[PDB]
Amino acid sequence: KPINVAIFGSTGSIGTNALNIIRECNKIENVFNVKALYVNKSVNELYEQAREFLPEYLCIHDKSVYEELKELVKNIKDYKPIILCGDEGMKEICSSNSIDKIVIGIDSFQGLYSTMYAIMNNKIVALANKESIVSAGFFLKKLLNIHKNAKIIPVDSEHSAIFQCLDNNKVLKTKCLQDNFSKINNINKIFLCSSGGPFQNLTMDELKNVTSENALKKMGKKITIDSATMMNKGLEVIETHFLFDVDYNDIEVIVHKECIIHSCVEFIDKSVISQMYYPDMQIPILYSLTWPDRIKTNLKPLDLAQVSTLTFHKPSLEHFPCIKLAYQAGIKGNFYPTVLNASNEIANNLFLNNKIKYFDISSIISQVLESFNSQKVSENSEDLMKQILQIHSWAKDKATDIYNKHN
Amino acid sequence: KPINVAIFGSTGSIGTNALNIIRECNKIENVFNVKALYVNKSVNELYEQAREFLPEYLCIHDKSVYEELKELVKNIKDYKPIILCGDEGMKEICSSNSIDKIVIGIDSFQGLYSTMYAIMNNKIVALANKESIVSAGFFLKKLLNIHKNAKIIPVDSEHSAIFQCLDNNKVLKTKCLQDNFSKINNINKIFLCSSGGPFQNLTMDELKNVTSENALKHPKWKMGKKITIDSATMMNKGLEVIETHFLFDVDYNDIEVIVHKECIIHSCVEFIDKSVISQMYYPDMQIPILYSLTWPDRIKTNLKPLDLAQVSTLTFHKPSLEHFPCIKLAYQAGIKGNFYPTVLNASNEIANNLFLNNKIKYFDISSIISQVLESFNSQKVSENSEDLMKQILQIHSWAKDKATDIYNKHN
Ligand SMILES: O=C(CC[C@@H](c1ccccc1)P(=O)(O)O)N(O)CCCCCc1ccccc1
Ligand SMILES: O=C(CC[C@@H](c1ccccc1)P(=O)(O)O)N(O)CCCCCc1ccccc1
Ligand SMILES: [Ca+2]
Ligand SMILES: [Ca+2]
Ligand SMILES: [Ca+2]
Ligand SMILES: [Mn+2]
Ligand SMILES: [Mn+2]
Repeated sequence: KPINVAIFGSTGSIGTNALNIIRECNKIENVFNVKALYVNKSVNELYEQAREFLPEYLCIHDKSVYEELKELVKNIKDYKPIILCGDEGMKEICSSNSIDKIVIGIDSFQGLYSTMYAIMNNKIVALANKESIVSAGFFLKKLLNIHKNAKIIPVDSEHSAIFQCLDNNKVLKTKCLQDNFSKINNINKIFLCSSGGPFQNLTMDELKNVTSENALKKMGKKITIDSATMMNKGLEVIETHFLFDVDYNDIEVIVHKECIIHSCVEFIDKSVISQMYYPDMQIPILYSLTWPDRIKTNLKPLDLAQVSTLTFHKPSLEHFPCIKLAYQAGIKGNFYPTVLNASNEIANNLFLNNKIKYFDISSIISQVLESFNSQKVSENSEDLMKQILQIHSWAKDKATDIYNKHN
Repeated sequence: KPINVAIFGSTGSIGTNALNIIRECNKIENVFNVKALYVNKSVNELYEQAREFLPEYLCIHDKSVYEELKELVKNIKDYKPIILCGDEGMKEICSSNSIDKIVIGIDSFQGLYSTMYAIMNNKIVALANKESIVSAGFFLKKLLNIHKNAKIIPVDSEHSAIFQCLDNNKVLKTKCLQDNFSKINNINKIFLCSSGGPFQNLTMDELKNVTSENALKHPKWKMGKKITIDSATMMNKGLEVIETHFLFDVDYNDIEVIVHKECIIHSCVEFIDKSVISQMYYPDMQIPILYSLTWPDRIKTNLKPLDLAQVSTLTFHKPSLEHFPCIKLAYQAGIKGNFYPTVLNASNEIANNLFLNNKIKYFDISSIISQVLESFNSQKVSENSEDLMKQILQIHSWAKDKATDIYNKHN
């Protein structure tokens, strides 16, 4: 019977890629029902998407465009959706028995809260939002132990790759973010592939003076800066640890400039399995919705002969010290990942806005990490989410204070 | 608790690699019990293996060294194995309730017959003998339909790779050589990787001149003579295309040969969503063998971890069919079906050996094979399993004789 889907952040990158692959797949046979759309504040696009997909639920976060939305939707003949607003609408969608799978394609607070409510409702959650895993991994783990039928399915491309390499007869004995995931799946080590970003050929003296322009000039600005500093991969290392329970000494970052091998899993016998395709978000999103099955697509087949050459090299931790900081934070454990994520949000934005230099990014983050003290990890879910929010806010303030002191 | 294993061809490449990985895996826990070792005629080597592993059963095919084996084994104290010979010995081993899984590391008739008996006794058959599959594919499918608990698990490195790339949640719902395997596993296409052999970069003028010594000498990877010649002509890959078809029920138009000269990626599967999964490692027989014996599980090894950064570069290209016409012949034979794969295999056996022995030139190999294929007239497929085996053997013998006759004439 159908796959019933809600998209949170439907006008974002994840959201439109999801709707694209759904639409295309549905042309081949009707497998997907788009039951709910949720957007922040693109009331117009949401209306356009509603025309096409006609979900039972519409929701917009911003109350200031709530009335407008309702007014635009009247124009659609033969259509009486449930139209909702804000956090309250979010919760209603997540509690709907008609929804099976929820795509989280929003970031930050909205991202963690929708994820939380989707888990509390025992749904399958297709999560792209790595910062929520890095920052609030312990909270997600606890929730997933309370809500036994909820599952997080990874959509971040490298993590999708890893997941796609597994035997689902073993996956089904566990789930992502569970202790012992790697043990049950016989995983030994992970090769986490990277584009390497724009600065792999730059000397230290060149990196000293690179600018945000040099990094941007195709994805969002924040992830683009993180790809430039390789803090994206550093966050993706922590994401791997949490999703798959792989030790940090068994995660290896490898620079694969062609971006065809998306990542690789070494099993305990030392056999390596990898997932490969053109650089792509459609397959990761689609697999999150079809797992543990696959369905036909009309995607272009990989032409391995035409690709011709694949290359792999080790990243320099001197040139990309954000990688080292991510490992350090993850190995220290506790809430150090929360602090890393929060301090990077500030340092990334400073650099983006030409306030600091490349090596200042890692300097600031390092100084924030050094000032944090491990805290007792709460057993209680509500207390734990509070600790994470408090630490997150502290680390942002601290990063800002270190910036302002030097400046 | 322990997996009880028989090894057919224990002193060949597959056999020696099997006992090496088994030994390592057995260091602490009793993971495997080596219950039976069989060889064709290497009686001295089998004795030495018997000393170490002390299997319940020993068997030599060559009855002329049966007495020598019994006399060597009397040297081993507090050991009273069952010592057998010939096809009767093969049959007794395959029939033993004390055996769970059988590694077939022997070729030609002994490979086919041991495979057959192993299936007829509902065993797990870890099959490295690709020629059995090419020659007797439909017969094996029929036997596997009769003996419902038997399984063929592939050991040929590329086929092991394909198998590993599949999702075992689907694999467990079917089995190799079963109709609908590719549908159940959501397979779209196979990239069947090849080393490309020693002659991959030769011009046509250069290639006309090659000899067996050129194929055999300073080889990157040292293997048996027959397979080394087939790697050189890429008939090995042609056989492996047919092997892929039969193991995985993949259509010939959905099997693509790719020359990957680094031999790290061992083969790839494209699923119906166009996602591709590959299996990679150093060139290696230990993981394929081990996985055939542990599937659907994996166990710890102390093999060297792949260092992808050190490998640094992986390359892919399409082989030239003008330079490697054996590939074309294999596809043609497979697509024709019937007993054309049997004929391809038998004629190649002859042509390979003529070239090995310096009696014909490189392009004469494919010429002879093609002439035998064109000579063969399709036959009604026997419905009875025993009739079908007898038909296969008749056609195999005919094709070898026809190849020899062609050589004799143009000579
Ligand atoms: O984390 C990421 C972005 C950062 C990593 C990266 C960058 C570039 C290619 C591959 C990977 P990084 O290794 O530099 O840190 N992904 O998961 C890539 C997803 C999108 C790739 C395809 C696509 C579709 C549309 C626009 C643009 C791209
Ligand atoms: O069919 C084959 C041999 C032919 C193919 C080949 C040749 C060379 C490397 C890889 C592949 P082909 O592509 O040229 O036809 N395999 O499956 C060989 C796999 C294990 C080779 C490594 C090894 C381990 C132990 C002893 C000796 C060697
Ligand atoms: Ca004798
Ligand atoms: Ca698998
Ligand atoms: Ca097809
Ligand atoms: Mn990513
Ligand atoms: Mn092979």
